[PDB]
Amino acid sequence: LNKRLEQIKSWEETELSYLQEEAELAKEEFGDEFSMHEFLKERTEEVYRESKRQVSDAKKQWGNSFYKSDPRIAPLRGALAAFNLTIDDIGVASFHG
Amino acid sequence: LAMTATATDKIGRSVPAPGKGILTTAREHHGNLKYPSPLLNIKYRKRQLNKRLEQIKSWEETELSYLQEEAELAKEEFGDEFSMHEFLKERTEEVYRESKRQVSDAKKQWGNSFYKSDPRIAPLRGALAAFNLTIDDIGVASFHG
Amino acid sequence: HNAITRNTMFVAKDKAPYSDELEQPVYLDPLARVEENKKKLVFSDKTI
Repeated sequence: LNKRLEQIKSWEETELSYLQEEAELAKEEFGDEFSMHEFLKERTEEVYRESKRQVSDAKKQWGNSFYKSDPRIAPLRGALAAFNLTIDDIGVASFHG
Repeated sequence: LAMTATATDKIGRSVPAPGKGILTTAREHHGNLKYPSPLLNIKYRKRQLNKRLEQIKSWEETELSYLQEEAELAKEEFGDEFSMHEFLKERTEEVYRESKRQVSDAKKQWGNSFYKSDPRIAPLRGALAAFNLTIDDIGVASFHG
Repeated sequence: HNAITRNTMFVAKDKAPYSDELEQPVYLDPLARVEENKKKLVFSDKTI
């Protein structure tokens, strides 16, 4: 997760850097009404939301839902291992009874 | 099945009274539309997905390379019963499944579910834009009627 | 404590947070958030 988050941070940086080059492209492709400030604001918000979703995806892949694909990790064991609890850590069973 | 949703209406005192609660399937923000959202554009998402897939391929290569150093670590930490072949086989299968999951998640983020977070992309528009269909591409509406 | 003393635990809502005019505009804006007004949490056209 740490290396993936480093990748996502680099991805933010490259996107924000590319945004200036994309603004010049849109500056000529949207007429004289183009606002540099407004374009940068909308697209920076978009980049921030996209990278937030990337970070959430990484945390869901490695923290929350790392056991969805793995068949050697049962749903119960994997759900507990999300919180770093073992099979032994279920103390009580509320039986239907 | 591109999209599906359920909804309630509002305060009321008439259960059989229908309402406009399902109108939220078309919800999006329209405060400032001076520029198109890049996420609705297919090729932008395609190049994002391509670079993510390149990253995942590099991740696979680095993991398979590291597996040799990890096996040597486990060779001393698991006794003389350690089998290099068996360790490599299980761990290679694990790396392959992890890589498949990363590829699937990248395709889910950029192809299938790129509109989960974006409030400027409605559920309907985003569901269609997954298949590169516009709002105009719904030809028929099967009304409750 | 107030609810137990006064039998006012359940307060039925007579009106939705949005008026009939702002019902669908709120439905169609995922960023529409209720705000406080006269101590009541209601939707206003300012946030739509």
